[PDB]
Amino acid sequence: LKYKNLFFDLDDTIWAFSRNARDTFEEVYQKYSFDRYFDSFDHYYTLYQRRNTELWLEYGEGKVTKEELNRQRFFYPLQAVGVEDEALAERFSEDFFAIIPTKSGLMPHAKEVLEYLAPQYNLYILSNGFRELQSRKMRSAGVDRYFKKIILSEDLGVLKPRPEIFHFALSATQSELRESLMIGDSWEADITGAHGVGMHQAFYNVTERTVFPFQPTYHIHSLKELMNLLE
Ligand SMILES: [Cl-]
Ligand SMILES: [Cl-]
Ligand SMILES: [Mg+2]
Repeated sequence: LKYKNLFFDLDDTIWAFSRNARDTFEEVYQKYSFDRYFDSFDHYYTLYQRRNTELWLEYGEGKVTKEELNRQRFFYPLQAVGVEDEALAERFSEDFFAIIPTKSGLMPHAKEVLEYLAPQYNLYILSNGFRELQSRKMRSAGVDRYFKKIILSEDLGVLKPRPEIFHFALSATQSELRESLMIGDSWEADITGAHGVGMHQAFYNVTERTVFPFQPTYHIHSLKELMNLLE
């Protein structure tokens, strides 16, 4: 086999982050009777997402700390509707973090695909997500067992797509570059990052992307395609 090491992103590649996070935010929204402050959950969540997206970029650029990232992203939607209650935002975030890692939703066919690949490849996670969440998410969903090691941006202090985290992931796992494949849903973090260091990439397209500044090594629309690609 050409590849010996498969590096998977976690969120929206293996774990159903968008689905699981929407469910969790809605549960916490309802718990705190947020219809008092917003027209609907979607009024809340669209505001939350707009700022959260901006914030994760600032974080990757070293413009906010993880702590400031978290403080701002749960407070932003409340202050956007005139609620200046920072303590309420903090209680909300505590409940979000208590619940999110308990969710078990995976991307389609993930368990089957991982069970198929595990005997034949070293399987790794390469993720920017929080150490106190990532392995818990994986256990809850029953997929932690497939992965030999989890490599986090927090291990190094550098987020995808910066090159350092990819070179670190290779060394940390005794992996040769030419024997490694990055599999992920983020064009900007996973595919651009891996391409940047000369590592092959399989772009898992769940955003209906049609425009490519460069072509990924492989372009798949289902994790099932991995079983065919890497048979
Ligand atoms: Cl990530
Ligand atoms: Cl597990
Ligand atoms: Mg992802």
